[PDB]
Amino acid sequence: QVKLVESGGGVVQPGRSLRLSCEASGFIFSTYGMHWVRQAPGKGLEWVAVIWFDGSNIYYADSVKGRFTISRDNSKNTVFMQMDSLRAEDTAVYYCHRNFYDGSGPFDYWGQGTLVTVS
Amino acid sequence: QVKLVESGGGVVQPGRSLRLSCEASGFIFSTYGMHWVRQAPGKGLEWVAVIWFDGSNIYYADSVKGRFTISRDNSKNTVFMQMDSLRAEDTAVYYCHRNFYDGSGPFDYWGQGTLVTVS
Amino acid sequence: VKLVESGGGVVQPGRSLRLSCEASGFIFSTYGMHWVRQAPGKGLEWVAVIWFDGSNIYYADSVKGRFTISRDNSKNTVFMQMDSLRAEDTAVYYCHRNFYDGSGPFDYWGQGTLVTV
Amino acid sequence: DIQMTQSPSTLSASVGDRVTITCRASQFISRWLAWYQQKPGKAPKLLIYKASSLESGVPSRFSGSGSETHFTLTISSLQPDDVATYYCQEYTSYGRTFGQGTKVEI
Amino acid sequence: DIQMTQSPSTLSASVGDRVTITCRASQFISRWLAWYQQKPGKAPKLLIYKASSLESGVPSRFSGSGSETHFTLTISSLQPDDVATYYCQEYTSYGRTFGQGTKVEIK
Amino acid sequence: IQMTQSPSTLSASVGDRVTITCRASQFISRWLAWYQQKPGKAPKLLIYKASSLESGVPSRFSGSGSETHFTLTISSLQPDDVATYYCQEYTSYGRTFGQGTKVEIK
Amino acid sequence: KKFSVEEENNKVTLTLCKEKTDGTVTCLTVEWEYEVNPNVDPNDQKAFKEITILSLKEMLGKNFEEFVKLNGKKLKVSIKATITSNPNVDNEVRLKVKSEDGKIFELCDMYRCDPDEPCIKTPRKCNPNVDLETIAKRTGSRVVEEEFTMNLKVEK
Repeated sequence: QVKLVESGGGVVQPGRSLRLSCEASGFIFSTYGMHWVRQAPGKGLEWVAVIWFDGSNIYYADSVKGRFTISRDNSKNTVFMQMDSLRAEDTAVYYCHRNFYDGSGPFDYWGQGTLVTVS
Repeated sequence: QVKLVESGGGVVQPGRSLRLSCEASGFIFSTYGMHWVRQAPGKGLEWVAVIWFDGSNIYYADSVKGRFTISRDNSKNTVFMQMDSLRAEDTAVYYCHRNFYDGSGPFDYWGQGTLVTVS
Repeated sequence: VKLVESGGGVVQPGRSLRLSCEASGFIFSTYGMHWVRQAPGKGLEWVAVIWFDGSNIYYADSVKGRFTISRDNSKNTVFMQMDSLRAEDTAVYYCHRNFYDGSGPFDYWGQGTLVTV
Repeated sequence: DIQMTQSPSTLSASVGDRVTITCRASQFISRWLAWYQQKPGKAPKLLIYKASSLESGVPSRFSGSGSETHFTLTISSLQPDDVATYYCQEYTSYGRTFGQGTKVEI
Repeated sequence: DIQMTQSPSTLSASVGDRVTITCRASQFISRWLAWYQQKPGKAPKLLIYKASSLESGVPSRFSGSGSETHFTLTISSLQPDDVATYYCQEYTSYGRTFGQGTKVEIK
Repeated sequence: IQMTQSPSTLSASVGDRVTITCRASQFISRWLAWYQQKPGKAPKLLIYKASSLESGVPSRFSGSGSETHFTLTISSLQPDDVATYYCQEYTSYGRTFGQGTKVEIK
Repeated sequence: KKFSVEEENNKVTLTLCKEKTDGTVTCLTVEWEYEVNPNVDPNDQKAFKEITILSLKEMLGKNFEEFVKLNGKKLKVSIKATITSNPNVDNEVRLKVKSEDGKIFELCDMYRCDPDEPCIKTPRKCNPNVDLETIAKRTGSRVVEEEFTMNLKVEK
């Protein structure tokens, strides 16, 4: 019953903003962060950004710096991402990803993802 | 072979007290701990109490807390539980239980149990 | 990661000999490297240690002062230069590396050459 | 104060496949969850540890499970001798907690 | 950052053939490599963690190997159901990086 | 510095339990390791810190010890366990090997 | 709950001090030393030392009065832990202390240690029913053992 889902996708004209989010349930977002991972239709996986639970530990891939913002929804087990100034290169399916390790062994979850395109 | 053998039980009056014990054999109780698990008729299993080998880590189920006490015989692989102030719904088969996962060689042992009734 | 040796072969007593370790699988910048000898019929003998940049260059006391150890500039290799060789120095030489972290050990023992005096 | 809840206490079933039991935790318990099998005449036997692995002597009819807050058990084919009471158990700390358990009947 | 690469981009094989995929990393990543598997139209799934051990629920014919800067994945006895894209992943710190990926194809 | 080992050469049947020893001249704070060598081949690490088994080595290999005295044990010899074994100290930038021991079958 | 820490020549001092209702003040003092092995990654050794200090502070805080009584022979300290310098992986620490009078104190806990910052105590608890060495195999980690002897004395 542990799930993450994507929303807010669709066609965006160049230069326009878009807001994406990871809605999630079955767990409390209290100990580990969440990642955004994207896949261009013809290419392998690319990492985009991470946000630690209520942390200062925010990191971005070089290709998206200054165009993306990651922020936690303080009221919910939800993570928001905003993107701006989109260009034709930014064509990808975006996925919510959560991953951490403990003595119990690995935890790795993926959503279905959503499609974002430009022009 | 490894055995857990229950002793005591039988018919008692409301209030007062009786002593139950678990006699271990086939191993030395030098590590981890021993548990008591209750099986009331018409109902599922519930945990009652644990004694860790050190004798300091003692925990009780909330339903019996402040009632009963757990102790160990330093000379023997034997664990005692004293029941007191008995009342309706204390009626059950009481089982001696031990559990230690030990990697590739997990242990789980149960005794025959003994019946305690109130009347 | 592989380690190999250069030099070796038969030399006369009292002669100098230069040996070296080569590596291509890593850059020799984070942990030190060692020279180990094995005379035939005998166990392993530690000879020397070298560290990246400035270095702790301790040599085994039993053979001290007859030779020195040094790292080259890039071209990951370690040199050792011996002199006043004696018959007792006949041995197979090995390159050795050793360090630990939370993931567990790295040894990478090499395959060296025979030195005979 | 870890509490457990259960899928319906009675599962009527044919001798056929896909009988399932589920278990939920009130709190994060990682994967430290076990399943037991009981017949009315005797103490229960352990079937599953870490909600993922067989005990020795367990039949190949088996299932893995979920994680953190939700767990499952599945029977690929129901045998007349697999009729039993089944229990969900948690072991994250000192002491243990049991669920109500469920029954599978032909 | 840390660069990740894989040697083959595509492998061709018949059923039952032995298959090997390699992955290389810049700098030093110890034994923190993970391997992922993806089938068309689906989200990727973790196969190997700690550059070695299998995550539970997957067959023993898969195995990881290597350390430090060079890693290997091998499949014994390739099955028709093992056809997938395989990815190399690094997780030494906050955030993650991925390799080029390698396809396994049946002739 | 001056590590020593007392077993010298041992002889045994296949499947026999074998134990070898090592002694430090001084306290070494459990910074000790074991190496295995076969003729014609480079030596390899077997056990580190005298307490933890190297990856890929079968479980029959084990070891333990105090700051001044150590042992290594093979619970049962296989034909592939014939080798020279060495004791090594890890306390500093430099390192030493003790006199090694040898295990042969018949 | 006053604490103080000092360090010199790879030796450290840890102090816990509390005011008494008797109008007097007594502090608990312990000292111990540690080694840094040049062939072992310093990042892991740094974390180990900090973890040792944090775990000892917790024990002293819980059992202060018992330690006041134990003015005497040096206590034996044993730590067993699986410690990594990786923010995506939880570390587990177990601490045992043995008294000259045979009394034994035990703690366990879990930590997250960012390589550049002080270690964070976490809400998660160690699982007492599972051997740590088994855990180390399931999630690959080197098992680290260390022992200290520390001089427990109290203010007079």
